Amino acid sequence: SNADDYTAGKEYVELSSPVPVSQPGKIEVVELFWYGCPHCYAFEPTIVPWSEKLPADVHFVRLPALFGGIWNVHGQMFLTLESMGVEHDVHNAVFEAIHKEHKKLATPEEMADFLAGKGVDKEKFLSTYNSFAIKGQMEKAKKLAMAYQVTGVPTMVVNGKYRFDIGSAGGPEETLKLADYLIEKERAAAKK
Repeated sequence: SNADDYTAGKEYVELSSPVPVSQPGKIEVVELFWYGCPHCYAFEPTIVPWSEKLPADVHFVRLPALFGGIWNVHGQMFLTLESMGVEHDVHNAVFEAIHKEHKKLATPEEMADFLAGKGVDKEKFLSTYNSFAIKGQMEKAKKLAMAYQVTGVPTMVVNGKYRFDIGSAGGPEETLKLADYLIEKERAAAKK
């Protein structure tokens, strides 16, 4: 796709105060999501393989949407699992537990007992979940979402500058095409 396909402010929004990227020198791509959001679950098998194919000049990051209440609890679980280094199938187990099994996963005790049956070490989970370090990460993730001015999920942000989502892009594949377009826009601008 190209500029002809989009209207700035519609399919994507440009931030007036670009947010510094996590990895200088690479084009950042962030997905913000909540485990409990049905469209986040539906988007997972679309965004994940795409992210695996990203080139060396792109740096892909995921953040929990810490939008309050159970979103924060689930987000803390996400940060915990990421820190532990789990494989992606564990994330699918969490999604499935919430969306298909209707499990609440509302406390670390419940999470650890559930995840223990999904190949996640309970003691490492509880230690990580309850760590001072994870509190720091949570505060940073809250501040980032505020800086990105995110209102919903799943949301994409390219290079700390352009925010878009599935609705704004017009569908799951459209979201990836828009991401590719904005990534290329940033890539080209840096080559001038």
